[PDB]
Amino acid sequence: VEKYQQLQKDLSKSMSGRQKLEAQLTENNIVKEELALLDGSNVVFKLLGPVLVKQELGEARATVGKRLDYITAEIKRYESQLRDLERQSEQQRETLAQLQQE
Amino acid sequence: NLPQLEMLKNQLDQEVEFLSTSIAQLKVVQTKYVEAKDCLNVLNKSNEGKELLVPLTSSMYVPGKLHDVEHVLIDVGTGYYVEKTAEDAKDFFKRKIDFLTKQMEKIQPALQEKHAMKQAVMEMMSQ
Amino acid sequence: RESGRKVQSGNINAAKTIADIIRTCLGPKSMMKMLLDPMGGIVMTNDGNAILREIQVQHPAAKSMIEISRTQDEEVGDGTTSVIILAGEMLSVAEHFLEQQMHPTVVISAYRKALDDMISTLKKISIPVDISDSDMMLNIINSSITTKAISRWSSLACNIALDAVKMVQFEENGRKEIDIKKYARVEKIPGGIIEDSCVLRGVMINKDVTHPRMRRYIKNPRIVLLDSSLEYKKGESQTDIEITREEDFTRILQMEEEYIQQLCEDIIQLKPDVVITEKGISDLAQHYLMRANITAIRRVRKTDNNRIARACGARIVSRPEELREDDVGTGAGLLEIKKIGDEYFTFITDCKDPKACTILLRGASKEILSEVERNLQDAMQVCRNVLLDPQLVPGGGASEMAVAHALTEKSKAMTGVEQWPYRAVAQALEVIPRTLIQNCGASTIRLLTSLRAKHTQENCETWGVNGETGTLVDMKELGIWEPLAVKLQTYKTAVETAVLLLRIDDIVS
Amino acid sequence: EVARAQAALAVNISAARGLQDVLRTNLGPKGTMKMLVSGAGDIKLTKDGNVLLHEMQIQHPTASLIAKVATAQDDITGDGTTSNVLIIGELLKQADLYISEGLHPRIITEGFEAAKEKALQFLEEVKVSREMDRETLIDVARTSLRTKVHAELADVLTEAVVDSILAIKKQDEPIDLFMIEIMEMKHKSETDTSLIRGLVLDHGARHPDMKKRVEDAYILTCNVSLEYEKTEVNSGFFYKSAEEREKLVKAERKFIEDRVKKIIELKRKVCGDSDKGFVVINQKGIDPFSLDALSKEGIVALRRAKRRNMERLTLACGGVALNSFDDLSPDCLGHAGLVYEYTLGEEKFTFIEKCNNPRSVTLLIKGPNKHTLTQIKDAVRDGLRAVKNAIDDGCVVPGAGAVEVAMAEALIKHKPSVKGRAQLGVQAFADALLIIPKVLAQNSGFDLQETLVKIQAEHSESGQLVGVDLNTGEPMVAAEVGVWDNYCVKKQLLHSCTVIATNILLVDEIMRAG
Repeated sequence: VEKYQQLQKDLSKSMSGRQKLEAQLTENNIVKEELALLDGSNVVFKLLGPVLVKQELGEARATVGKRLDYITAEIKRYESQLRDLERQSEQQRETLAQLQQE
Repeated sequence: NLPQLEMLKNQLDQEVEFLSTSIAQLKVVQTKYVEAKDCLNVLNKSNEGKELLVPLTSSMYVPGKLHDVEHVLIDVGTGYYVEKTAEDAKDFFKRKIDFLTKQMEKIQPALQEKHAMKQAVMEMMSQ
Repeated sequence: RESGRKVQSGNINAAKTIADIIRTCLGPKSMMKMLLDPMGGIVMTNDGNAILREIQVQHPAAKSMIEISRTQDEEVGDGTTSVIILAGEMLSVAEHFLEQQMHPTVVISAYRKALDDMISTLKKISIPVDISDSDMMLNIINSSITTKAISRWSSLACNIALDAVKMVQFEENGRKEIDIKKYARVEKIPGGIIEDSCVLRGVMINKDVTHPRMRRYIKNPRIVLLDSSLEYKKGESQTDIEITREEDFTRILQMEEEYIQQLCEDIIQLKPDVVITEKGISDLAQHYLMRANITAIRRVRKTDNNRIARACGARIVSRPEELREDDVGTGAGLLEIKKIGDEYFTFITDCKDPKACTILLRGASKEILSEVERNLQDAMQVCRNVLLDPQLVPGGGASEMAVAHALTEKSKAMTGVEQWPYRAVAQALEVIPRTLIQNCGASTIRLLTSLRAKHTQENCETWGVNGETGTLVDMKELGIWEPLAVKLQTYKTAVETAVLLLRIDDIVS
Repeated sequence: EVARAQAALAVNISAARGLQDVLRTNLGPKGTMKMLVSGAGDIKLTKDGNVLLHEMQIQHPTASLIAKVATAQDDITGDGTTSNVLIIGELLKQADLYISEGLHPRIITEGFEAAKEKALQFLEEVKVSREMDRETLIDVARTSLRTKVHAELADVLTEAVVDSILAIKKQDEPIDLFMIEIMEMKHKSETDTSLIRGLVLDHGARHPDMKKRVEDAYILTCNVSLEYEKTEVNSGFFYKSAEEREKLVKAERKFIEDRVKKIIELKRKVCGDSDKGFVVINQKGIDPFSLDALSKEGIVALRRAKRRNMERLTLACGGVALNSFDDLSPDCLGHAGLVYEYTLGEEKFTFIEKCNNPRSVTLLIKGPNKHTLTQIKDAVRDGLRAVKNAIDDGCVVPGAGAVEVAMAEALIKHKPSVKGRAQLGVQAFADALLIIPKVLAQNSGFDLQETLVKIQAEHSESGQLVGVDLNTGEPMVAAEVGVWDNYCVKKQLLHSCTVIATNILLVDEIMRAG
């Protein structure tokens, strides 16, 4: 029944780039590394917007600390819509199953 | 017996292709890791000052004059640019293969067992 | 929490009331027990064990009797119904006197002072049987298998137990473990009939064989046990990183293969054709066995291989890196996978190790198979008993009133306190007369006298009553016999329990 | 708690009397039927010992115990079930009387064993050969049904009884596992049992003018669908999603319409002639235009038969289980010398008959369509089960307890053991014998004893078997009376009698356990 499958796309929607985060999350640990590994030996850039923003360690230091924290933050927004969508499609499953069986 | 395994066979083939599709595409992301390492290899190989024909935009390319070998990117973080050292970037050009290969390669035996789970249903579906 | 003179009397009550009803179920003449359940389940049995299961025990003495009941049942499985009848008496006799004559301890030591005098008397009344004469075993067996009252096709297959068990008699431990049953491993044949049911050497392998995994028929070529330790070594004795990408598939799975090919050779060097490898097999270990076209049979159970280690009687390989034909595939050996009725049956035979032989069981159905095997199970247990002590003893009260005097004679001799425990314990011996006088339905008190009269001169040597003949009889004239093995065992067994429960005055939560 | 010593016995034997009592006349021409609204709660009607056992809910363990061992002998006999119950309690009392006098039940059980064999030994002495002829077949079939039903209904059925068993002797089969095909007709009248040397089906399906009278019978008995489910199914039942259940049905009627055309040439290959009758029998439904166009081919066709029927028709008609409507061999498709679709009541019952095998043979009982119709059915089947024993053994013996006294005359007088200890059980054993004739007669008439002495004296005179006349309650020679036991039954009874009465006599206790 569509009721089984109904909210799972809205579910995996918020899950989609949240997963992408969790690699970025891992690489946010790495950019913390590669910022700490960069003393300024070669330029540090937050790439944000189609404009390249000339950037600094301390400019990106909080940032990558803020990013990693934020790259943990789109986790919770799904964790919001995680139990929204999987739970209500859990009720819907019995609703039109028997009616269509009926 | 048979129809439930006619119904259950549906997902296991996807579990096959779920794993089949994923593992194949991470080599593509590994292509750039050795590439950029190799792009940094020949970079340090020749010198600063060689003409660089670099992509301008589609159907075109733009030349350029290379003044920095040791200035080399890594993409880590989120949307972030770390220009690294020639050996630094190479190391991550190198190392970004290593972690991705682990997530990539683990998928292949699970590919088989999903088919071995589907193929087992196939039999019991046909038998 | 249950404690004290209660548990003391409770040590009486439980073992008593257990033993009480059960002596009626003892004997070839036996008075059956009905059961009913609030569930409606009805049980008609002379079998204490079967009774000992569905009954309920709200006292741990009644529960621990089941324990010591299964002890003899672990041991044999018959005489368990008998053992309980002994201690249940004892505590119901010595204690209330002697615990109100105040002691756990006296009869405890006297339980041993009881245990020996039997053994003493046993060295007289039990007289040797030979395994060379089948009937000399089989008359006990014929008596033992008719206990469960099927003499039909059990008896002739009891020769097979008289053979297989006797022919799996082996393994002297230096005090000579050889006397045994278990090494006999029953065959299960759909089709055939207990007539054509007859031993093959070693162990006939039914269990993992629904179909040939070992050739079809193999005579000289060695049936070979490969036992774990066939897994690869990617290094010399070591294992390095395994297959990952292109040339590791080559190089590593090659590194895996050489060590095993090296293991493989030692198998083929001893000339097998069939090779039974239990768990711990490499596909590397098989394929060179396949390169020698020598079948390597993988992932099959241990006892089965121990059956096969008893079937050609080879050993199990303790150093699979350095292999011997003395290790596995001993002698000439045999391997024969035969369809008899439904199933292909691997027969690994021509056994080295002192013979070895397993009971071929062919029923038409598995029922007419099973009826034999259950009474067969008596023989193969009595066979090991004849193997254990091959001294056939006169049945009935022959041993009972004998030891009783010798105990009371030991009472007359020792004239201590434990004289009274003897006269308490010697009183326990009269069970069989009482049991049999019950089961014949005669008057005991004359026969009690008359058996004391049988001991007054004869010493009840071969003379007990046999309720089955109903009269006081020589057990040579009735041919009633048991090994000293089964006697002392059952005898000693409840004696221990008579100590056991008497030890226990206390239960604590 | 538990019940030990005498208590393990009394309650068992005390239960074994009122049990024995109620059905004391379930038996013989004196036999009386019983009902149950009680045991299974429904509206039920039954006469037989073992059969009235199972119907009740019997919470006393012993009541369930004989039901087992009685069923064994109940199988072949079908009578004497009620009988064997009676002698056992008659035995149990005497043994109880000894233990009442006081004595040991196992030496008492020991007392049965020679006597049993001695009686068994006597049983081959008293077995007198009346070989199988309709007379012996009558008189055993009636005395069984005289036991199970009216002597009226006995002789009413005694025709139908011997009817089928003539062809089972054509089978030379001492038992009847077929010809026991029975049809129960909707009617007002119980007594009408119609012999059909073939089968009967309630079918002829939904369509007439199929030539429901088929003289040349060519039978296709098939499970192929000329009709089938309209019900919603995907996995075989209602699926969570609605629509995927739909795609199945549109291939149903098309499959059915095609098989109609397949039967056309299946009529033409097989016959090509409506004058050569063809019969389809479907285990499932058949659409109207199938039967309608099958009626166009000179074919009668029967939808929704049964597995026995298919096989019995595969047997009796030499018919088929064949699965197809495609062109098939006529010689495969079986034959009956006559076939007709008969109607009594609402449904049209096909009488298929003179079938290639007179093997599965319909005895068609009409009836009130009740538990009564159910009642009149079960007995005649057992009336056979009597005469099969008569077919079984060559020795058929006068009934109505003729054998009983002579055994007590044989056994007790000289001690068969020449030994009292067993004679105890023997004296107990040979009293069990007498109850059935003496209880039925005294139920049917004059007493046990004053009747006994008449049966006794005449035995004491002759030793010939004088039975009981249950038409009175006095003895007569059950040879002439026609009430005739076989040797089989009386053979079988002591086995079922003794071995159950022994082990229960030797119960040393009874306990609620777990």
